Amino acid sequence: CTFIPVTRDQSDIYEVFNVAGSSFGSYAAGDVLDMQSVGVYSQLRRRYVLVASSDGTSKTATFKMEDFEGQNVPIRKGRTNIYVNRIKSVVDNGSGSLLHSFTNAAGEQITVTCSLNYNIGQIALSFSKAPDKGTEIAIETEINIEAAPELIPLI
Amino acid sequence: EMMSVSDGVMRLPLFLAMILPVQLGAATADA
Amino acid sequence: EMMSVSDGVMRLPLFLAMILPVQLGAATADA
Amino acid sequence: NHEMKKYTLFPSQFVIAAEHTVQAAYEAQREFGLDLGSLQFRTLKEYLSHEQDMLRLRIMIWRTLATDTFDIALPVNQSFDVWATIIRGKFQTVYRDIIERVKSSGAMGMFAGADAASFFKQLPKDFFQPAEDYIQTPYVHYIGTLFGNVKVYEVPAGICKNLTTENIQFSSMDVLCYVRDENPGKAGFVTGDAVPAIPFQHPTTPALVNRTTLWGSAINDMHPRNGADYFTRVTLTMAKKGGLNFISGDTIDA
Amino acid sequence: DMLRLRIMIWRTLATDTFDIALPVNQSFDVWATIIRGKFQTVYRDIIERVKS
Repeated sequence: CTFIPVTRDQSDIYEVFNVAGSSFGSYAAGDVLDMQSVGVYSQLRRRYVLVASSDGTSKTATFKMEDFEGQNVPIRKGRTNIYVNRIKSVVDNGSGSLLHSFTNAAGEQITVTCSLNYNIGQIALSFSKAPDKGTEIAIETEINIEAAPELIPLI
Repeated sequence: EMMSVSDGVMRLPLFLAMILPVQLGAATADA
Repeated sequence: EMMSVSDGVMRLPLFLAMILPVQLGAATADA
Repeated sequence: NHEMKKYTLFPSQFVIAAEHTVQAAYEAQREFGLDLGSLQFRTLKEYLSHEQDMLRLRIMIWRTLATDTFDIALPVNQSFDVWATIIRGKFQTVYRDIIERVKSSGAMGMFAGADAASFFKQLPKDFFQPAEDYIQTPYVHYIGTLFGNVKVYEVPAGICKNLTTENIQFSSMDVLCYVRDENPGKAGFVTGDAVPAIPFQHPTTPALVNRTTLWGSAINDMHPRNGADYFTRVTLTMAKKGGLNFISGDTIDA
Repeated sequence: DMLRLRIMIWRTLATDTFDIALPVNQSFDVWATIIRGKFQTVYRDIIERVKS
């Protein structure tokens, strides 16, 4: 037991919590931040998983910021990468394009072409042939905070 | 109701203590 | 395309370091 | 003949902010005597660094490919010295594979879960050297060194679960091994600070609002030339005939 | 004192189990080490929940 003085019938105790002010990234409004809190916040370079598992018959895949984020977000130029089976490629071309090629499991060669739209953060992918059944695609980009002065997180 | 018997007197809350958020940190700089 | 905010610059790379192949050898002369 | 190749690096940016009103500040000052500005400034200052360190660990865990397995349960009628020697040999082989792949040398380290650290704390004195005056904390902390070379860190169960609820996969039985390289041109994981955080204080808005912002640039990523080969992920199983699991202290099918 | 004990025992919520039977062909040192490890894990859990 612990001993504390008692002089009146009621006694009050107060405490303060840290709260994520803005609903952005992993966190939402009202969430508590503490020692064990893990998530993306105040960081511009982020990565998203596009396809968890391929169907083996699709030749196209589209990535829009409207899905993993609330609204359209501008993207900085020349700072994007493509992950295939957790293997990264070179950065995209400056203007609008990206070229990448990877070896099939059976040993064939597959080429991937990408078209980018920086204003709204839309990227379209096309394959020479459908990949294997078990394959995942990930995309790494960074947010152009300069173009959109808002969306800055708060506490 | 009447102040003669108990429960008929108002009570004054007392401020006891205040708690502040704890320190945050991590140690992953070795690698 | 303005010089004040420091993004429109063309930027220049740096050399950093050079890497050369390591030596080759084996220890089979005991037998 | 001979050939050449090239690689490239570049940093990233981060930004955070906080704000409050005049009426709230005066109310807090009158009621409890607290000041909002200093509290907000301090919270931002700690949170930026905390998030940077957590992002580092996220990056390391997400991009590993090497895997290994082992069984940690003690035999039913065996002492601790023999089992410790077997553990040491297995871990020495695991670390040797990394040097074989990267063809270099450097420091030694490891990341361990809660249960793995609990098991490692049961080793005899000469195998495991506990940290001096170590007191348990719910952070990611350093608990000591084993074999005299490898430094270890314990990951709390709550942090592991909060990682697991994301797309990052990690269990309390998982173990991450790494080698830090100090060679001039070769390194496993790189970090740096291109531009330190610059505080910005804005004057009182005609709407009676005080706002503070932080901005800066830094680099936190893996080395472009042969990066991920410096890391291996090892998981431990707890199922073998004639063994004891210290979690429950019961024989396994024997 | 008895009421204090009753309150402490009644309001508990966390549970855990651990077999304590000694293996036939084992000395006391190994079993003591295992018991110490289990209790240290339990106290680590209580500290993690309390955060103090």
